[PDB]
Amino acid sequence: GMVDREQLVQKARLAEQAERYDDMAAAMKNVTELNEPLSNEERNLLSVAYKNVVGARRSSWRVISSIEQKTSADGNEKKIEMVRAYREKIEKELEAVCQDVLSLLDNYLIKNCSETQYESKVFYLKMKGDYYRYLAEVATGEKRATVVESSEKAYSEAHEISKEHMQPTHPIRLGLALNYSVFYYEIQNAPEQACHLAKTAFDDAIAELDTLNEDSYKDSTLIMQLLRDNLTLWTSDQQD
Amino acid sequence: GMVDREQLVQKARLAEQAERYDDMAAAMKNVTELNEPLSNEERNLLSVAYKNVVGARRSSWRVISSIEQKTSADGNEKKIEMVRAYREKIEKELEAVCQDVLSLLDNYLIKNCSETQYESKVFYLKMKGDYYRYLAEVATGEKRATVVESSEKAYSEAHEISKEHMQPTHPIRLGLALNYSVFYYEIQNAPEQACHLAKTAFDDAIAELDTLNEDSYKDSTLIMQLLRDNLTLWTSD
Amino acid sequence: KSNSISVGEFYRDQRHSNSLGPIFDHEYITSLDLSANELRDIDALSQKCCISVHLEHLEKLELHQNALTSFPQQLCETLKSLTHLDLHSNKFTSFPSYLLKMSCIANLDVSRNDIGPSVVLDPTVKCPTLKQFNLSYNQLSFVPENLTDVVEKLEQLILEGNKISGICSPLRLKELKILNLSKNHISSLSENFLEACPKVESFSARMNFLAAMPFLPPSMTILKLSQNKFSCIPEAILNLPHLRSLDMSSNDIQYLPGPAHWKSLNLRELLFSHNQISILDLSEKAYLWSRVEKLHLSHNKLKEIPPEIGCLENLTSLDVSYNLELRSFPNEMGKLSKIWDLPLDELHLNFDFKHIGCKAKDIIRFLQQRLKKAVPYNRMKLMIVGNTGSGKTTLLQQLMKTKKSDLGMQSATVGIDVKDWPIQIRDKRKRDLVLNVWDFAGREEFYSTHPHFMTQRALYLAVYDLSKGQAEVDAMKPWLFNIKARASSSPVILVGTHLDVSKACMSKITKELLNKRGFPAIRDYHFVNATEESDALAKLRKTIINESLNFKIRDQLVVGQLIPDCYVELEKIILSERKNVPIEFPVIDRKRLLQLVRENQLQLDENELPHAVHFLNESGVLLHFQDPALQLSDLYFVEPKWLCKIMAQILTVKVEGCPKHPKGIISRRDVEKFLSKNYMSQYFKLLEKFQIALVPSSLSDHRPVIELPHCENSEIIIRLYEMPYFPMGFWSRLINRLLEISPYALRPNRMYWRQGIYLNWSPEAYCLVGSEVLDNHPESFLKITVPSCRKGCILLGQVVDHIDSLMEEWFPGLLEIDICGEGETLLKKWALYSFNDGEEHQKILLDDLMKKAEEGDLLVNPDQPRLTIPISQIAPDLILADLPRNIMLNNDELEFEQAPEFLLGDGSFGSVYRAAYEGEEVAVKIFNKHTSLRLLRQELVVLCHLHHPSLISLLAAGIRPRMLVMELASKGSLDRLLQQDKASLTRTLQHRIALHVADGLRYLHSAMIIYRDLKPHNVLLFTLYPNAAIIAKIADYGIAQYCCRMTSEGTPGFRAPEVARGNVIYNQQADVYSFGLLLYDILTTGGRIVEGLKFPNEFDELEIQGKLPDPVKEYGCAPWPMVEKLIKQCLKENPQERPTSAQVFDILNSAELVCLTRRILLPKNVIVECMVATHHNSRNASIWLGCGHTDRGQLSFLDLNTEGYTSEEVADSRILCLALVHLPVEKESWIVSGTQSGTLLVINTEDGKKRHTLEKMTDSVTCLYCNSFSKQSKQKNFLLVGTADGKLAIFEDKTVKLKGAAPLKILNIGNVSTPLMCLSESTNSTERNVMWGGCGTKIFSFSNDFTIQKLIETRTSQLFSYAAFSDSNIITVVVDTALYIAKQNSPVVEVWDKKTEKLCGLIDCVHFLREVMSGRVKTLCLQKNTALWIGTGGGHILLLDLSTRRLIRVIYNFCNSVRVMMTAQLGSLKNVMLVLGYNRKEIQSCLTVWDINLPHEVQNLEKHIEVRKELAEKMRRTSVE
Ligand SMILES: Nc1nc2c(ncn2[C@@H]2O[C@H](COP(=O)(O)OP(=O)(O)O)[C@@H](O)[C@H]2O)c(=O)[nH]1
Repeated sequence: GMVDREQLVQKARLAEQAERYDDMAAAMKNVTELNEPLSNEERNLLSVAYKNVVGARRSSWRVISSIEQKTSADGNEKKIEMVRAYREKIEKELEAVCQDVLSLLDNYLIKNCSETQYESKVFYLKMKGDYYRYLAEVATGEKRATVVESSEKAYSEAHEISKEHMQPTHPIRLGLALNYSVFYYEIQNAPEQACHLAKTAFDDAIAELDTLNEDSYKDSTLIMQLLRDNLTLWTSDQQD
Repeated sequence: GMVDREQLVQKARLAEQAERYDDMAAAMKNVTELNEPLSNEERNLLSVAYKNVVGARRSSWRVISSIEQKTSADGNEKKIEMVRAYREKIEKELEAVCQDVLSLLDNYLIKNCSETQYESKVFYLKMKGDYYRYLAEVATGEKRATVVESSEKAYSEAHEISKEHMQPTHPIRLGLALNYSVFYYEIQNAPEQACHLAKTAFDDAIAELDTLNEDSYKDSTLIMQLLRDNLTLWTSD
Repeated sequence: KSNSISVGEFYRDQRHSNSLGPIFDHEYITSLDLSANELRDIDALSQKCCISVHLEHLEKLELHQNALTSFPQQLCETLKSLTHLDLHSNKFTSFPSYLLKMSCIANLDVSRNDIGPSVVLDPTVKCPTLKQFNLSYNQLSFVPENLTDVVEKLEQLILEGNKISGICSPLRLKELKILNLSKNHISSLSENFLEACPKVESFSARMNFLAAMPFLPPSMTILKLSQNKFSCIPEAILNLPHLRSLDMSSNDIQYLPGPAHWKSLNLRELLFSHNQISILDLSEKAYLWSRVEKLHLSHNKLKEIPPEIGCLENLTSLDVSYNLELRSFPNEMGKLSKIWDLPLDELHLNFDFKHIGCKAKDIIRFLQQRLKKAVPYNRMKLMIVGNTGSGKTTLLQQLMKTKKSDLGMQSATVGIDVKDWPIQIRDKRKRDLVLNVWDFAGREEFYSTHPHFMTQRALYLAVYDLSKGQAEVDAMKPWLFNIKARASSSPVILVGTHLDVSKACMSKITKELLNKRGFPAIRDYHFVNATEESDALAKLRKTIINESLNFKIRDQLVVGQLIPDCYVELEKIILSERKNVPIEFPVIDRKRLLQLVRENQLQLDENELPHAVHFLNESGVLLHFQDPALQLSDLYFVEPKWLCKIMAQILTVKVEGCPKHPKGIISRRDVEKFLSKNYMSQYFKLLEKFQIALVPSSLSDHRPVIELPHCENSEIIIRLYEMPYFPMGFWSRLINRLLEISPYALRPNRMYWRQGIYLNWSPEAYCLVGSEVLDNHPESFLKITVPSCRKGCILLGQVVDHIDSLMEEWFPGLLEIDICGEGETLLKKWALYSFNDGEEHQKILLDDLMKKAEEGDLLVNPDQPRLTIPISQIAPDLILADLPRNIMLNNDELEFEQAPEFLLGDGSFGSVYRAAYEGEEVAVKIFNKHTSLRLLRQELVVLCHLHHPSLISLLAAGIRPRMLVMELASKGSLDRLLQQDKASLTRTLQHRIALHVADGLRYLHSAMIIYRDLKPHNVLLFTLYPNAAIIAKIADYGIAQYCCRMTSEGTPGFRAPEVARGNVIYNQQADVYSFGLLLYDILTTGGRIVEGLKFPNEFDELEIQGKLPDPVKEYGCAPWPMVEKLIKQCLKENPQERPTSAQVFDILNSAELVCLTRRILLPKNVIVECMVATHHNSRNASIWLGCGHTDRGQLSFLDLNTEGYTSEEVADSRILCLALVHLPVEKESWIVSGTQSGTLLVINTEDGKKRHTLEKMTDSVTCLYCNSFSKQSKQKNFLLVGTADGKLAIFEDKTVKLKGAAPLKILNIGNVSTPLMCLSESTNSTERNVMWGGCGTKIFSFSNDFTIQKLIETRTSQLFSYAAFSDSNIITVVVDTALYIAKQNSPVVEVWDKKTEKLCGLIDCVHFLREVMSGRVKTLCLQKNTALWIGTGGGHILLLDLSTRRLIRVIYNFCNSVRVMMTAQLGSLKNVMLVLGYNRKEIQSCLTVWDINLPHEVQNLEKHIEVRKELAEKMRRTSVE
């Protein structure tokens, strides 16, 4: 029955030590509903909790979608019917969680961010683009068009702020670049644009690795090698 | 036969492919409430689904109890009270799941077992013993004693049926032996008894491995590795 | 899925039980063989019984191996055409002399008989027909006296292995070809011995006592004279103008006359081994042996090979091994590339050989490159080695005269810190030797990687740290022991490093204890200060230089070794590249090295690189690892000073947040370290493939307390390995080398104690490879204990083999008996035993050497012999008891005798003998001294679990002495049978032999073992009866010999293109290529081998590429080109493009392949729908086709012996069918035809102009039939015309000549809407050949009356499944016990009855076709009485047995659509059926030819497969139990 902020964040800490992410997500719901700007640690907790809760359902969704695609060839009405119903159930669950997340960012986090809180607004725009991407991953048609437009607008804003005030080796900006490129490659189906953006971010972070502190250095790398893997995967299947 | 069983079992299958364990747990629960004996595939799917849902909670209970013990020395009332509330909440979730599976077992699954259906009754006694020791992991006091008494009774019945009716090398019987041994060591805190039953099951299986079919060979040996591993671990002092 | 990251997740980044883990599973016959039956007498067949008249035409008999005595005179006169009289091992006493009275007899073989002392020939017989008078291995005392006056045409008189002592007759015989006096006791030969034999070519006298040749005739070709007592070769051999080979081994000669004394231009093989030759004169005329190909000079006292040996370019197999004083190969032999074999046994050269290649052809290339330009090489290794800290870095930094020494306090050495420093000596010698200094790691943590870097060519140093004098030197003994263990002949210079600090009496202890007791050759010592330059430093420098220059391992002077200048240039380029390689990743890939060698003007190729890189590795520039297990041959490590520095990083720093693993055990974790300089994990795993690190280094040095289940001193057996000090790289490498030791399941309990394993499976079997130190004994012991149970014996055998292999591989210094002094050998491998069974209170030592010396008995006893202990219970490694118990020797029942050489018959002068075992004849193999006990058990342990029916299977093996027992190949190796018993080959047994070897190859490949050496010399046969279960067998000894000691290069004649070149690694595709070569040879029946024996270099260089000639064109044999397509598939140069063994076996497994003779691809874009065969001209049958590509008619003559297709336009309208009508009179066969215009056209066989069309018939002709009606009491024939109206224009045989033949009986059966399209004839002749034809849909028949006998309707069916399948025009009809009818586009065949006229059966093609994967009936053809064939509209053939079972087999994947279906007979291979299918990719009518003999075979072979599978699955229970 603990309500205050400290008990909430400590409950979130226990949850992340307990591998129970739903309670963590509720705790961050309440912490953000306290309408106070979030520090780095609470922000990280909110991010990881909601990332896990969306990732579980996303894994369930792509598994079920692959099963549906395989079973569609055989053509049995009942199995396709129940598969479609279960996929719709998972889709509704994803839509509920993502709508909660985006309502939270629109109503609480971006609103109380000052004009000088550049990193906070970029980070929030970052997950909002990510979660609109998650919506699009199950959306088709006009709803898909609306969500991709929303995610593109959010991503362009986030990229512009990132360019204007972050230095390129900041891990937040690199993660934004990775998720933007994933959006371009997977949703926009424009691998050239994603490759160009990823290579630009890669070269820019090369430009500054000379004068990076080791604490920031490994933070830069542990995103950089993944970025380079994404580039190599995208550049290994060109026109042949 | 008024509710479509095949739809439920196919839903459970697409769930086990989709790691949605709560949904398979509910579907298995329903199809067993349909009041007809469960096949080996359905029986083991029920087993794995409920084992998974109880095991995630068991792991959560273990980690939170560990942090409780490591933080109680610091003398922080807020920390201790919060961790205590969280661990009691984990325990109450475990108790809900466990009373559910126990009612499902005794009310439905054991009741409709014929006298000659050795394998099913052995398996269900193994399950009830497993869940009873699961409670013992979180039970204390007189409740702890009552649960371990029930677990010992069910284990004794399962062991007696299996040893009287079927061979040692059957996977269910050696798994029964493994669960009996771990109950003796971890709950009873009687390493000598656990080692004795473990070695008895071991050499009883070895006595007849010569004429084991290759199909059952891995089924026996992949868990015989576990018996020998705990035997090695236990006698290491 | 793309890598998406939550940056929050980015910021965020005990077992205690083991319960149930959800496993949740899921024409008289000629050849009669009477050899195997024990016949004591053959007199039963000599009488006048029912078989006495049939024997007259035998021509072939085998009465060998039985116990006949005194062959009856009646039988030899019974038959008068016998020409292959073969019988040996019969118990006769004297030659009958009555066995030569028949008319024409040759091949008279008596090869083992106990013929009397004299074999005098009765002069009352004058038979010259004898061609082989084989008198092998008799008790003869004198050559048959009446050979001259009785047998005149004798060619092969073989009397080897006899006791003919006195000088023989002048031998007035004129027709000899080959003479053999081998293994006789001869004093000499008379001057008129061979003066009356002007035709001999292969005189061979072996194992005799001869002195000189008595005027050998110029006719000589082959002379074998090894094993004699000489002093020089007499001139009578030296003047033979046609001598081709000369075997002169096992002799005692002194001088070989040079080229100007042989007077021959065709010397090829020169065998002069085991003799005493001092000079090899070649200077006078080097080109005079330009064609010599073989030259063996082994076991001779050769001084040096003259430079003129570069001129005989034909030399192929050179042998100068066992010389022990050669020490040099001239650079001139590098021009002589034809060598494929050059043994290098027991001689030392100016270079190190046999690293991983050196397969006797890279040596030639090395010598040639050295001939190009030879320059001195000056690169030594100075491996400074210390202990925990000494004057190593401080002494090296001042030995190098490094003035700077910027680091005032240099930290501890990590890795080896490889450095190179030049020394230009300011003296007369300009030689500027540069040598690398490797200051190894002092600290004991790194001690498990150093042995990798201790090469036999080095000048080691060790450093005292004299401050702790007389005590620290005791701790340095392990280092010198390791130096001896790694490089026995490597000088060591110990140096003191501390004179400013304080104890100089260390010289006394060094000279007293450390000097020369089991330690390397300490050549000098010094006491330098190692702090500032002084006269001591100058003396140390002078000593180090003087010792480097006088290294002389094997007296060779390594400091000035000679190599090709290409080596120097490549060393220079890699040195230049060293400063241009990324610091973060200095490894160079193979492509980079190739680009580097391309950039400059180097002269090596892709094949000179492997030896170049290894020599340069031996001289410390770049480390490259060519071992296939370490999949890092692509990587090249330039500037190793980085690689060692990185490999040693892990041993110094280990960090864990939580102790998830015990100390010494590390989970697989990656550390980025350098980023983006490509990052590659193969070196990360190399860190484990080095066996460096699970890190055995720093892994629980103290042993855990461990108690055995049974320690009653009787059920356990112990072995001890007392050695002075455990080498550094021993215990970690032993622990990793043990890996897993499998008792012949569940993985054991593995414990990893720094020196110890103790892996166990049960209280029944365990293995404790411990390390304990006994009190009052400074030495270190490796105690190893295992139970006495059988599994324990297997475990002990495997671990003792592994530890001995490790010691033989990495530490040759230890296991080397030092003759100087005494045979201490530094490894006193003890064996502990106890007479008192239990509570013996003492374990008695006994050296393993003396125990293995006690091999004369099986039981070991002490001086008090009443109580005894078995050896096999004390050391199951000496007794071959560790292997499965079914392969014991059991010498009691082994009826064996090594001494006789007539039991040596298996193989020519081979080591495989013949003896009796368990009551049956077996072929025993005697092992020589080359194979050691470890090698032999390594071979037999892998040979003890092959067990495949078409493979030789080990039966017994044992000691006293060392032999091996395998199954006896009664027919011997396949090469002999394909070279002189081709008549036994009859176009079918080739297929069975190929099947059996293909099964063996497939089984071996499934076991991940490839033969790598598969020749007709390796196909051991057992019977020649084709219908046998076990026929062919491939020797499994080749793979054992390959894997035991690593003929891996293979025979040049039968070798894959990728193996002879040696550039690419080998695979199963080489075995596939060799199998295709076997197919080619077995098709040629030894035709290629004969052509290759006289031209070996071309025989190899022609088959090295896929340009083998057409077998049919070059060699006279049956074409059978289907298997030629299989060969071309297996002859492909691309390895992966060749089919795998499983596929070729399966396509061979089909019974249709032997039957399908061939396939003819008729030229592009032609359509044909009709065909007729020719049977009367059975000598050669050509095929006549029609035309469908043109609306007009065009006859298509096609031959079969020439495959020559011709086109001739003959009709204005398309011809639909043809027919052959033959007239016994006038000897001709007219060809009639029918077209859509009704123009019945007749054409002569040999005349293309005598064409006269018959009556123009109103409609389109659909069928033409030639029949057999002899109703006029004479040979008569008619003709039948199938047309589109049912009008039968029946003609006569002889009336077709006249223009417009008058029909006999015009029978209009059908209507305009009911046409006629098919005819057939009765299957039997007792019904006067009732003829059944199909008009429209109903079936109808006549007889000689030519009236409609039946009017059976098929549309009115009471089992209607579909209408049009029965309501359509007929297509085919066959006359048998039942009637099979197929309609147009009808995939269902109807079975009608002749009498009852009912649908007895309804067989659907799809009812079988849909079970294996369009598809409908296209054509039909029935056999005589056995099988039916349905021609599917696709590319599937179904075999229909009309008797009991419908489906026999479906043959698909050969074509795409089957258009025609009819039989024929061709060229003495009568009764062959023909198909013409399509293979669309454009219509290609693939004419394909299939013999019809198989209806028995198609089921007999599968009966040979079902019986094959059962024993391919039955006696695998031996592997289980
Ligand atoms: N004071 C003194 N120190 C010495 C003398 N000889 C060697 N040393 C010390 O020995 C050390 C050499 O380190 P070293 O053994 O080469 O390190 P390692 O290669 O890892 O074994 C230096 O730090 C020197 O100070 C000496 O004569 N006097």
